[PDB]
Amino acid sequence: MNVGTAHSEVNPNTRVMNSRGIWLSYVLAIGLLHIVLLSIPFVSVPVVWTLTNLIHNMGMYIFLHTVKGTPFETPDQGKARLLTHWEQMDYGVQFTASRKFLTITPIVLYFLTSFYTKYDQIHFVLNTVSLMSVLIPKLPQLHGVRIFGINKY
Amino acid sequence: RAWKQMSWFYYQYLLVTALYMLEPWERTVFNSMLVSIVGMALYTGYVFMPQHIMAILHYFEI
Amino acid sequence: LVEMVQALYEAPAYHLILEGILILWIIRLLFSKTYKLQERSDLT
Amino acid sequence: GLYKRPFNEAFEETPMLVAVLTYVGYGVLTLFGYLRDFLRYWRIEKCHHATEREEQKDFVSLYQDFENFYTRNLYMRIRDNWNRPICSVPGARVDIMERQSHDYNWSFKYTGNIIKGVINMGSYNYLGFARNTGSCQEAAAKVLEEYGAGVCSTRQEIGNLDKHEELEELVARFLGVEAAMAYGMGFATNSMNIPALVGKGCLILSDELNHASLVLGARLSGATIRIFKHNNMQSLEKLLKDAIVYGQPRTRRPWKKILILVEGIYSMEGSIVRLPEVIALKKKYKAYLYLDEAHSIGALGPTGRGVVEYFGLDPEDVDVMMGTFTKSFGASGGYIGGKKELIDYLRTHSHSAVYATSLSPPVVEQIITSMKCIMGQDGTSLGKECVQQLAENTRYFRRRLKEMGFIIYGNEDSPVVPLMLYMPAKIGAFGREMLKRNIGVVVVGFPATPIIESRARFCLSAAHTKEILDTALKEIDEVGDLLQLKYSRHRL
Repeated sequence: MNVGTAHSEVNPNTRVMNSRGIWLSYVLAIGLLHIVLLSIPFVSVPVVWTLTNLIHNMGMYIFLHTVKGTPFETPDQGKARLLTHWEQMDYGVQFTASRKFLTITPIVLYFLTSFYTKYDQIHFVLNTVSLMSVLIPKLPQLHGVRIFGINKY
Repeated sequence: RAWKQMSWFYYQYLLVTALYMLEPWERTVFNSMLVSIVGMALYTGYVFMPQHIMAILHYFEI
Repeated sequence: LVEMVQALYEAPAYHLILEGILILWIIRLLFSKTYKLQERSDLT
Repeated sequence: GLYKRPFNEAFEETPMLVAVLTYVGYGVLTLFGYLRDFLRYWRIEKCHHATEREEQKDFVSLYQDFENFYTRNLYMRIRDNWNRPICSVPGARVDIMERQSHDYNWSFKYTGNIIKGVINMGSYNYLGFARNTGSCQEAAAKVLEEYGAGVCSTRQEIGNLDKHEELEELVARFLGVEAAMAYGMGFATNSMNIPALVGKGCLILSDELNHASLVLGARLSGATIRIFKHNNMQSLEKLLKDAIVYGQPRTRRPWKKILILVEGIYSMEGSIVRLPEVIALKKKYKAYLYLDEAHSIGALGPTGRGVVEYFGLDPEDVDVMMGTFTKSFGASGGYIGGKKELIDYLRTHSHSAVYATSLSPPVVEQIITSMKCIMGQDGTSLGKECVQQLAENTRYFRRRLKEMGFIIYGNEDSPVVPLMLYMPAKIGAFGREMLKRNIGVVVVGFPATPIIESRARFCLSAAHTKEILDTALKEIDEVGDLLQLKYSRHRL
């Protein structure tokens, strides 16, 4: 419904990651993706793990660092009309439990997929490129800056 | 009796998965994808994993 | 644990160095107790 | 501050499995919404909506598409639970015009039949003054015959009448404060009087769940706004200490003023403000108090005077007491009560006093008659029976629903009962099922609330008899069995 009916906060999008059971749901979604990837018959284990890493990282990048704004009308007159979700999170507070969790989890996934890929160099470079693509925007310095003016408006 | 119970369980499935508010073709798409994934998983589990769970199911049936 | 140690020893040097610096980064985030707000204002 | 009576409230936490399933449902809805947006963009499926005129195709687009996402994909699916028209007085039973949609709620067609005798749990008449036959109706009819309907000028201009002065003095007597002023809209009261009191250089401490009118009034003024947690006295005290100690943000200077905006009863949450603690804190830290009393001016109190009587406090302690006649008295309008100097400054420097048309004569007559009946000027036994029946109904309904296994928010005294649904599909399911059984309820979803709690609000009334409550309770029990809405672990 309309924003402000049961809560005075102008931008609810900044609290969705601080809710109850959201972290458990995130981990369960990763696990379900891994299971449905293992379900494929003709794909080997290291390929499955690198696909898990790549798909999770791509989806995370798309949702956190690509889509900007809010999916609903907001009564602060579009203050966050250009900010992405990672920038909207917690009203710009750079370190928080949710931000720490979201930054840590791809690194743990990278460690697991490096162990299960037997440290192959091709998988190493693929997973490292993906991990950098996810971890670079999380830097506090890289806040509100668009390289070469891409996705600015 | 049992048909009513199964219809109730399907209703609960619709409520939980939010399929209740979708249109029929969206329900068809979601159900087809779900059954395809379950069938593929069963095929993989039978082909590769040993039938130890099948032995447990047979023991439970007996 | 011994098998894990052997598997780690099977890894190249640069990969292990990258994993170590990543672990150090994780420690830095975990112990980054300062909650900076990312703002800057000056008088007129 | 100390309480003369126990202060009981309960906000049970969400079960973890319920939260996980809620997130599953929201994710499914978001994915299918993205799919539908993709289909509509490529014209694969014809769009059933209005578009800009052909002569303005080269203009910048009026709206942003993404802002309408939840409107196109979530709100439109369950759109039929809202905006239900009625063709009768909003009493204990209401008549609802029936409508159907053939394109999934994108357009509604009106059938000739009319649903009759729907038990009303959505209207706001707490004391049951919404009647088409009575003494108030006759007084309003006489004043309509004499004065006409509506005034065509402003209070500072020729538009000030004697009825308005009578209403203001009667309101001042009813509240117990020295003086009061009356306006023609509850929203406008806040939006047009908060900017007058404070300005640039002052601080406003606003609760987490304030109404949109209070927030808009605070934004219109140039003051600084800081928000504390709902009914968290520790957070309020911490904010007060930090504000007094550290001064203004950029150029550290003492604050010109500190104003605390609070409400009597919070409608959606169902809780009552901890007034003794707020009063003690404002006395200790020298702050001013603005008390929105729209939902409690008739519901609460032994004689229905509001929260200040409910806690047995002194009305002179609250700097500004605002209120609304819409909820309890059955007529539109609003008021602000306080000391004489405040009322004079408001009469001189209020936006609605200078630029806005004043109240209507039949409305003020209805308010006067209702409030005289409440305070017992007519001498009839009515006016106390209403309050007693409202209290009994609230206690009975809340106890019966809590012992059925449901999760309920708020105090045991508030006549507003938020039942908890927790899932997006169960919102529409509950609305449709309850309408199918002749009960009218109000359901609130995600963007209005936090994500995990979506709810249904029951508004009790003094006009609800015992048989009506029993029928509603048995239907609610049946629906809760059907939809598995009994999440409570403590009692079931």
